[PDB]
Amino acid sequence: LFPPQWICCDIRYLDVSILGKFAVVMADPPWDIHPYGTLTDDEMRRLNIPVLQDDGFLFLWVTGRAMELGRECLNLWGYERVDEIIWVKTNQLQRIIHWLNHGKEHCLVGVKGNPQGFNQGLDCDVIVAEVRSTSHKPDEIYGMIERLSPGTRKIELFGRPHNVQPNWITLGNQLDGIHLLDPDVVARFKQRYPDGIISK
Amino acid sequence: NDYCQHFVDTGHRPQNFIRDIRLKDELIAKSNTPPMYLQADIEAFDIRELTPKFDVILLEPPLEEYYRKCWTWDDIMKLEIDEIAAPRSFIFLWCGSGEGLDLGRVCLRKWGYRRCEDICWIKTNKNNPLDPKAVFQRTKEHCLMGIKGTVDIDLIITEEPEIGNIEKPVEIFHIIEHFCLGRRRLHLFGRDSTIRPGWLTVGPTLTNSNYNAETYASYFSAPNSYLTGCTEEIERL
Ligand SMILES: Nc1ncnc2c1ncn2[C@@H]1O[C@H](CN(CCNc2ncnc3c2ncn3[C@@H]2O[C@H](CO)[C@@H](O)[C@H]2O)CC[C@H](N)C(=O)O)[C@@H](O)[C@H]1O
Repeated sequence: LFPPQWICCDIRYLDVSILGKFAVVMADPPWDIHPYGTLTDDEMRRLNIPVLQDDGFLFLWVTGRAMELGRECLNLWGYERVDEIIWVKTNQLQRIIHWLNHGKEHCLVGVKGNPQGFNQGLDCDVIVAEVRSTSHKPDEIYGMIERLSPGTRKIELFGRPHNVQPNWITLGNQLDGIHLLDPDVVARFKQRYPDGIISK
Repeated sequence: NDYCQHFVDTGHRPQNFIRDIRLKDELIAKSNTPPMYLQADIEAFDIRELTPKFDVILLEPPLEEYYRKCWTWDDIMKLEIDEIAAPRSFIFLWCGSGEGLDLGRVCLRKWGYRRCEDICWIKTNKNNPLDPKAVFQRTKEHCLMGIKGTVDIDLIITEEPEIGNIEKPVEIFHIIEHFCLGRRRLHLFGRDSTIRPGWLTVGPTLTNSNYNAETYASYFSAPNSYLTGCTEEIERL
């Protein structure tokens, strides 16, 4: 396929092996930082990220102590952190919004394997973009990711409905149902889930 | 407006388009110890000679990546920072934008701190519109804040300096001083150009020294051992 595809699920229990391999993985996990539904450090570590890629890039949003924990997961999952994107949060007039006020959020960039034919170096590691609803990450990241790896398959973990994009498969527990068009995926999903949906 | 696309089109970094307390600075300046400085080759030098234990350490080792003697993270990590840090104390570590972002955190943990802020020095290129592992053009540096024991924002925005200029924005000093962390402040790998009241600068390129441990310690004898750096000096005679 090519249009937006998505799967409402609990990413802890979805057999993500049915989805194949992706040139890019992005994740915005609900880290258990010390309010509205999180994953424990051990659940985060146990996520079956390693099957999602052979050669490519992971994009991992972090805040607070997830800056360190996200580096742990990133390494445990088999990635080397090779970059770190900073989103500078502004208002509609391009002004920036414990010890210090936070003007930014962080997105770790991991590499796995050896990717070839990515257009490394087209974008710079700073995003300047408007804050929208709480936790809503900036859309610019999709353009950066598309220029870096045009036309390849990509998968977002913990996406909400507004995160769905062409060439992406979005997984999240606030998506509406299951919308799959890639026939290879549709076939592997019906094999693993004939009656639709499961747990553990 | 997509500033990432705009940078691909024009080379103007997205940060080029970001637009846009006095009494406190006065109390900081009255409280400041005279500047003290010491030439020392830090690889060869026993930092234990630097007494008393410091409330704030600012650590600015010269990384290979600043030059497009250099210190590797191997050398830095072997520094015995924990032997000169007060039991409650703070560190500000300049980590660059490469592997330092990971190896600097190992250091912090090795020396007994936990990170509490990640301060980002974002560099504009208004006046002038790659590492092999880099996926992106690197336009910023990180200064990690660590705490051990029990107004400002986490961004510094300035123009990219001229090539071969390795100076870090003097604004890092204002952020540190506005935390009112104590008056024993140490700058490792500072330079002639970074010497500053209220600070002890130690680095290999200093051309002069005036450090004396006894003299230095006398600035913090009673009744001034616990001052924050932001209060009125204690009246005498
Ligand atoms: N088991 C599961 N399976 C499948 N889905 C699950 C499961 N559990 C949960 N979900 C779903 O994941 C989605 C997670 N959204 C939350 C992501 N994280 C975060 N939360 C909170 N504040 C975050 C944050 N990030 C950054 N901040 C900032 O930090 C400060 C406070 O911390 C604030 O200033 C914030 O701004 C993803 C958003 C998505 N990228 C967008 O762009 O909107 C959401 O739908 C959950 O139901």
